[PDB]
Formats: sequence, C-alpha cells, structure tokens
Amino acid sequence: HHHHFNLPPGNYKKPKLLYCSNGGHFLRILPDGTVDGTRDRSDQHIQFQLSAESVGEVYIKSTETGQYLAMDTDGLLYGSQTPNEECLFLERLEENHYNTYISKKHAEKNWFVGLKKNGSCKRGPRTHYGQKAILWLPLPV
Repeated sequence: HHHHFNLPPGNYKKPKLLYCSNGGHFLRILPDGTVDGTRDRSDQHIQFQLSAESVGEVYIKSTETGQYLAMDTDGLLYGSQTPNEECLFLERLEENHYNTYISKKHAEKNWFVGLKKNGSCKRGPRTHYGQKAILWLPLPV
C-alpha cells in the first residue's frame, strides 16, 4: 500500500451527495460526461450511489445517468458509461472527519478527486495531501 487505511464511518446502503469543503460545491456528472461542481442543491445530477469493490475501494456512480466517476491517464475526471480500472477510488478518512478519494490506478502518484474554489475539477497531478480541494463530506440525498 502507498496509503494509510483509516476508513470513514458510514455505509453504502443509500445514495449520497458529495460536498466539497473547498468551495462548498456538490460533485456533478453531466449527461455528456462532463464533471464539475455546483452549489444548486436542486440539481438532478449530484446524486451518487457508492459501492465497495474491496474493502476501502469504491465506485462512484451517478444515479441519474448511470455514469461512473473516473480519472483518465492525464488526471482529468470524466463520466464513464461502463466501470473500468479508472473508476476505482480508495475511500479514506482525512483530518479525522472528511472523506478523500484517491485514484486507485494512480495511487502511487497521490492523485485525488477534488474541486477548486470556483467549482472546476482539479487535475490529478495538481492535487495533494493537505489541500481543502480533496476534502469531501458525504451527505444523505
């Protein structure tokens, strides 16, 4: 392992919203596969169903479009129609409170799922431990 194994409490029984502490945005995957953040709580594309592959490994799937959150070879997030190796994330506790999601594929590079204060996605290499951009709070739908 290249990372710790402090896991967050909670389960995957129900869908959730993923709120980024940084700019207070909800993660969003639009129909065309575009990923970004929005403050609009009434958005129909901010609801996600998380599921565990192995302990601590998860898929993040849009309940509205069925698209899986994924990070490509150059670190950009995108919505995938089918589950693949780029869709697996290491879900961990951070700052004893928040949830972080590390690309499994690029875990050695410490590429995280994260949003900038303006709600745009951070590219893998631009993320790192210590940033507010990578801190998530899972909320009930």
